[PDB]
This record gives sequence, structure tokens and C-alpha cells, in this order.
Amino acid sequence: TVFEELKRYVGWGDGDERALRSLHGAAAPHFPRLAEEFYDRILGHEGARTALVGGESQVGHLKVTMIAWLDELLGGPWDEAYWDRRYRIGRVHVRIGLPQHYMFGAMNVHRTGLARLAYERFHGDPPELERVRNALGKVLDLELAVMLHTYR
Amino acid sequence: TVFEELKRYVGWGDGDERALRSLHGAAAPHFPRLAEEFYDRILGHEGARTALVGGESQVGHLKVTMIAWLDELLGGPWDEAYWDRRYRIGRVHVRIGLPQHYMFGAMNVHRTGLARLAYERFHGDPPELERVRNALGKVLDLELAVMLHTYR
Ligand code: HEM
Ligand code: HEM
Ligand SMILES: [C-]#N
Ligand SMILES: [C-]#N
Ligand SMILES: [Cl-]
Repeated sequence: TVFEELKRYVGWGDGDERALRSLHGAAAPHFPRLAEEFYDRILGHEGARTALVGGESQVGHLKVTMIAWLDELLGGPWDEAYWDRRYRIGRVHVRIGLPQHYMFGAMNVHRTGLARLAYERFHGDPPELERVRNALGKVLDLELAVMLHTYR
Repeated sequence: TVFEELKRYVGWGDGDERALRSLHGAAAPHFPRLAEEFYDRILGHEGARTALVGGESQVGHLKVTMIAWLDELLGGPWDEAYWDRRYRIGRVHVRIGLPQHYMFGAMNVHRTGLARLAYERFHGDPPELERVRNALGKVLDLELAVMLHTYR
């Protein structure tokens, strides 16, 4: 499978899983803010905003599901069940006809916010910041890999 | 096209371009190590390694073109001609039959190395680190977006 092959490629291990779970504790209180920044970016962008046409209640419901998505991202586990669920999430966006390039822009918003949260928490312990930064890069690149698999 | 719509989405500006140029000077002496790490990952991966059966000269030539790719990544400019060349690079990999998910694994190797060099150079100035780290995330995400466009 794509996730198994890529876990091997990127050197995914228990270290990455521990480091993400450490990040989860630091980041979870800020999930509402990360979701807010994510939708602010979609709604502020002329092309992306046209994908959201259910109004104020729609963004409210999407924030709830994105808080859950972030919780799973950093909490795991990152097993076949997890990745199977991520394929289904990719397919959702294929089916609504969302142009695939928006997935990269959107993931970059989370990448930027999560990287900042990692730095804020871990900068005083550089080797742990390195481990958390590295794990975060891997999980987000694997998420993209799996969600762009659904577009083919 | 995808670079222009996406550059607005991620907030690509002259600040990102200055940050990347500033990293270029610090990172460039380490490009050969980054390239070593990149090819060692391919050669150590059961699926990906089969793409490199052209011998020591193929790997040697690829290292040269990767050092150049990296120099362009951080030095720029990031103009129409740059992105047109990135499109052609993407198509090379489509033409040779490389599975698209390997592009994510391979980009992660560079992401991890480049993020480490950014920290090494800029950790004494946390606001500049933030700018450099943000710009690095954006350019790599844009690179993946363009590469994956060629696979469509
Ligand atoms: C990193 C990028 C993204 C992630 C992680 C993400 C995550 C999700 C999740 C978890 C769902 C719910 C799927 C379910 O029902 O189980 C969903 C649905 C949706 N997402 Fe996203 N999403 C992303 C990008 C985007 C973008 C860029 C847009 C629009 C600009 C978008 C618009 C939507 C819409 C409209 C739905 C609801 C679809 C429907 O059922 O009508 N998403 N997303
Ligand atoms: C971030 C990911 C990657 C980047 C930035 C990259 C970059 C490049 C560049 C700049 C070239 C030269 C293009 C040209 O001569 O016109 C190229 C060619 C090539 N790449 Fe990659 N590459 C990536 C991923 C991969 C992976 C994962 C593999 C194999 C596992 C691979 C195997 C090759 C091969 C075999 C060629 C030569 C094709 C030929 O014979 O003409 N590349 N790549
Ligand atoms: C999409 N939330
Ligand atoms: C391609 N190295
Ligand atoms: Cl950092």
C-alpha cells in the first residue's frame, strides 16, 4: 500500500509516533484556532471560497470535523484503519470536484500553524524540537500522498 | 495556472523570496550531503531503488542536477520560467513510470534536511527562523503541487 511503502521511505518509527503524541498535548488546546485560520484562508481566497456554499452553519460543522481531523493526526494510531479513513476523506474532495491543487494550499496552512506550535513548545529542548518537527513533516507529507492518491 | 492561484492561497510574497535567498548562502555548502541522503534513501527502498539501474554515472549525474535543483529552490527566481522548468521535471518522472507517491517520500527527505539547516542557521533569531521555516514549507508544498499536476 501507499502508506506502508511511504512509511518505509520516510523512516517512520516509534520515535515519530511519540513525538506526534507530545505535539498533540501542546497543540490540542489550539485546534479551534488552527481550524479558524484554515477556514479564514479558504474564505479569503477568490477561487477556494466557491467550494463553500452552505454558509455560516457549514463552516461551523467543518470546524468540528477539522478539530477531530487534527486530533487524529497527532494522536493516532497511524495504522491501516487510520489511513483507510484518510483515503475516504480524500475521495470526499474528489467527489465535490475540489481542484486538487487546493489540497496543497490548505495543508500548508496547517503545516505553518503546527510548525509554529511545535517551535513554541519545544525550542528550549532542541533535540526534541527536531524529533517533533521531523515527525510533523512526515505525517503531513503522508496525508498529502494518500489524499492525492484518491485523485487518480 | 496552479502556481499563481496557489501562491495567493499560501501568501507567497517577496518576504518568502528574501528568506529563501538568506538560507541559500548557509545551506549551499551542505547540498552534496542532502543529495547523498536523497539517493541513499532511494537505494535503500525496495520499490524506489529499481528506478536507478543506470550505474554509478547515472547516480553521479543525478547528484549534479539535484544540487542545481536545490540551488534554484533556495536561490530563485521563482518566476514563470522557474515554474515552467518544474513542470518539465515533473513530466520526466511521469514519462519514466515512477509511482507518484514516491515524489512525496523523496520531497520529505529534502524537507527534513532543509528544515534542519534552517534551524541550524537561524535558531539565534527566532523571528527570522519563523520566516525562513514558513518560506521553506511553502516552496516545497508548491513544488509538490506542480509535480502532482503533471501526474494528472
Ligand atoms: C488539508 C486539507 C483538507 C483536509 C484535511 C480536509 C478535511 C475534511 C474532512 C475531514 C471532511 C469531512 C469528511 C467526512 O465527511 O468524513 C471534509 C469535508 C469537506 N471539505 Fe475538506 N479538507 C481539506 C481541504 C479542503 C478544501 C481546500 C476545501 C475547500 C476549499 C474543502 C472543503 C470541504 C467540503 C465542502 C467538505 C464537505 C463535503 C460535502 O460533504 O459536501 N476541504 N474535509
Ligand atoms: C523531490 C523529488 C524529486 C526531485 C526534486 C527530482 C528532480 C529531478 C531532476 C531535476 C531530474 C532531471 C530532469 C531532466 O534532466 O530534465 C530528475 C530526473 C530523474 N529522477 Fe528525479 N526527482 C525527484 C524524485 C525522484 C525519485 C523518487 C526517483 C526514483 C526513485 C527519481 C529518479 C529520477 C531519474 C531516474 C531521473 C532521470 C530520468 C531520465 O533518465 O531522463 N527522481 N529528477
Ligand atoms: C474541509 N474542512
Ligand atoms: C532525481 N534525482
Ligand atoms: Cl523549527
